[PDB]
Amino acid sequence: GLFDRLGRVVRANLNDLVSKAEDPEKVLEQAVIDMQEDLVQLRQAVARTIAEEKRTEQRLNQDTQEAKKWEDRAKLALTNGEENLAREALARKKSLTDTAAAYQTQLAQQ
Amino acid sequence: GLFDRLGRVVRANLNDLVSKAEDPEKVLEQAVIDMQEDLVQLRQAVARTIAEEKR
Amino acid sequence: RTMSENLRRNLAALEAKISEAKTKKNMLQARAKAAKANAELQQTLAAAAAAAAAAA
Repeated sequence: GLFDRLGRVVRANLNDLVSKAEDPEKVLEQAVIDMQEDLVQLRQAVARTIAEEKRTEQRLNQDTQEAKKWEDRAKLALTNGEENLAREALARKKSLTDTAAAYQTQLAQQ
Repeated sequence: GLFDRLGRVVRANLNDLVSKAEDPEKVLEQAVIDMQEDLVQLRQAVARTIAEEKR
Repeated sequence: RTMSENLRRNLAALEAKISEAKTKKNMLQARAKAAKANAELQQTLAAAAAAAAAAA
């Protein structure tokens, strides 16, 4: 468009007008200062994601061993013939094995 | 961005304006004072972690 | 006494789904912390690339 073409002209003049305000001696050391503190910010954010990979691996180890407890209790109920209580324990187990599978998927991605 | 470029210009002038306020004779000994007491703080924190390995 | 059987089953069906809800809550609160940490990281990398100090 015509007003795109005028825009790109007037925008380019302004960008050149800034470029010759840059003193090579002052800006060249400021650029290294900026690039150093960028790494300080980045390292904080990375570490904050490492803390959570460490933390989902704990949760996975609970819910795998908690589901064993409810499997053992279901067998105990059936040897006592209390089949209505065995169903209840199996319902507790299923919800744990489904959420443990989410932690495996999350953790490999992290 | 344009305002990044203006920012880096105006920020660099101010940093140079400070740099020529630094007298080499005074600042060069203060730098060693600061670096010495930094070690006093560090040694306290390290020892406080050694106490817990022991424990 | 035909009503109290109905209520007594409905009372047990409730606590069964509280237990399920409470296990899922833990997994969701974990995912919401991970996603928020990654959002701050990806925002940091963008601002660094926008300053482009290495091009100057």
